[PDB]
Amino acid sequence: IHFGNLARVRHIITYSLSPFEQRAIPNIFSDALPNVWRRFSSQVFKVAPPFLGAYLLYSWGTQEFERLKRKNPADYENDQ
Amino acid sequence: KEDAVPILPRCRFTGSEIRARDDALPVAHVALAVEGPGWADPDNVVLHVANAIIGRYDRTFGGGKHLSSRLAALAVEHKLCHSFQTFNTSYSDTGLFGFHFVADPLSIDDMM
Repeated sequence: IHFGNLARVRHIITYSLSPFEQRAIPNIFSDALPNVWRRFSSQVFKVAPPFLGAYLLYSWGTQEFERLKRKNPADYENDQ
Repeated sequence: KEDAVPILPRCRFTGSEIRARDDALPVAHVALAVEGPGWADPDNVVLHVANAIIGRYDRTFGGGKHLSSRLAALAVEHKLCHSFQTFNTSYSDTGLFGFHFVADPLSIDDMM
């Protein structure tokens, strides 16, 4: 028994419609998308940064590792 | 104009719910109903017959657990509610066919 012992609640009214009276995916352009954008916007500067930093470190380290495989002509300039 | 009886604009029915919650109240009331046909329709005779089968109850019905109404019996056997009633409220072009019961907070679910 977990329904009926949860919380003391007073004076709240709620209104809901059957699913058959309403649309499944309403106002995609007037409400949905705007909010999607809103949600993306509010988070991008928190998430993106470290991932971007990760990428850099990755690129550096990958290129630096290949550069060290190449040869330095300065080791053969007096090998005649 | 004066002796013409005006026809009212039809009222649209909506499957939906309204929940007014006040845990401070001692017992809960619940009413459920579908759209009825309206005065003129003959089916109302059958609906009323139907409501008679389910009928009604209240904690002072002496018949108790032997009442013919199954819902009434269960109500007694399982202490499902303080009372319940069926109804077929009619109107010109529509109506409400349903039931209402009064139960303790912890027996609402089984009653329904």
